[PDB]
Amino acid sequence: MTATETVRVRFCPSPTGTPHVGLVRTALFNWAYARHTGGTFVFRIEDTDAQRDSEESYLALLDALRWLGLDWDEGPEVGGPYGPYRQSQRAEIYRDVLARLLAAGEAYHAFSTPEEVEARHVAAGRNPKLGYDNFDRHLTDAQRAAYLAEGRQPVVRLRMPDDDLAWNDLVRGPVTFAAGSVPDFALTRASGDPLYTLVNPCDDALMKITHVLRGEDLLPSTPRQLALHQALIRIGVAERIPKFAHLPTVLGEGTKKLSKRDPQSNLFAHRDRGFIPEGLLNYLALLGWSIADDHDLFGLDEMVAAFDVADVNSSPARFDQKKADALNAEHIRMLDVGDFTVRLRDHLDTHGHHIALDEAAFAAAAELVQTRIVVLGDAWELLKFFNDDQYVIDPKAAAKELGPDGAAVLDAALAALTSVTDWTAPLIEAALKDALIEGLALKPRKAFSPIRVAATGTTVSPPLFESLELLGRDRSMQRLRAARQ
Ligand SMILES: [Cl-]
Repeated sequence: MTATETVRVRFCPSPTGTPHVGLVRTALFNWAYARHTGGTFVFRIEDTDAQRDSEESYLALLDALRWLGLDWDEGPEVGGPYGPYRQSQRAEIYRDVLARLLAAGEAYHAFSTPEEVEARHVAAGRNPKLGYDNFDRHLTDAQRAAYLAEGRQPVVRLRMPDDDLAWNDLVRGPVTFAAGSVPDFALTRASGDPLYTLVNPCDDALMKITHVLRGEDLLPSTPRQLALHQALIRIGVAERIPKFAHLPTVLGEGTKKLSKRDPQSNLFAHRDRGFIPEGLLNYLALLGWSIADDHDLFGLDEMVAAFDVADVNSSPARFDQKKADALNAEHIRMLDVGDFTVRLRDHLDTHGHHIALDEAAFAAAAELVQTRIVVLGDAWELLKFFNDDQYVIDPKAAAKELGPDGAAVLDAALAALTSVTDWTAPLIEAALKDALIEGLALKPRKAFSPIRVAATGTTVSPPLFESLELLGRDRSMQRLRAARQ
């Protein structure tokens, strides 16, 4: 349908707070569409507010993308032809643009106070809650000269065109704002500082962005942006207006956007719990898109191959922790055991949940639990019984399994285990089955539950015999002996 589009897309977050999963969804959609089409992914930091902005947040945005495996073609660290890529560094570019806009009559200096606007609404019998009145379009040279001579500091406003402001949204379809409905808008504050309304569309133009893919909560900015892009083409600064694609807002439990105050929106809360990049990328891909109607499990290469903005839906995109957890668990199970073992060791070690097993033993234990967890952190509760200072016999398990009958099972197993020549899972198994099954004719649940509770503290544990092997003879014997009291 048919030539591949020529694509330059951006991810343009503000460095305020922690990396919001809606915003990371938007990064991924941009990245996937670039990679699908052989296009360029531009990373721009929109840091024009010193009050809210922080270097901690900047570094965390870089870390978020790198951890997720989403590399950028132009942006911080890497550079590129249209830099610098932090807006805090492009002050001189914005001043030039403003100057050019002002000299073409695309933009003008405006001196009204909000109170003078309100008073003009009242005299004309207009709703005084309405906005800017375009009064300053029509200032005489003398009146303009006269405001400056009084020390008025103007703002720069853009002169809106007279026609409709409309585009065909790649996700939302046709959108139109009527001729005259949008007041001439401020591109600066009275200090001269440029506002989002200048810097965002200006850098999209200057960085030659072809497709703007962003959350649909920003849709209302688009007409103002269209106006500015048009002005920038007239003054020879840009060439083409980008296409726009507005992505479904990521919701929490109701109709409301998932909040930045809500810990579920924090990418790194998921990290800390033990999401892996492959899990979380798969999940975030499902927040407005879908590889197939018959399955939702996929990797990044599969997404790159399949992803087109034409297939983004505008249906409600609700964040569902259960689904995210389920996909993470599938992705965990897809890892090669060596990869998984290294990731799991590092996760536990770096969250002060060291497991008291040597490297090869821990690998063996990791192998045993790869199919039992939804997130890496869950392995602590499953494996901490290897740590003598964490082991505790659950009192309900004890009451049920460590009665006189179970006590009797331990007596037999303990004598069984002394005959085990080498302390390995098969010989442990054989000794205990010889004694408890072949010998005492016990039902397996009856033969083994007391030994599992004794050795692990609980009625559910990793494979019992393997677990006994890794605990070692001395520890296993000690626990079994104590369990009978
Ligand atoms: Cl969102």
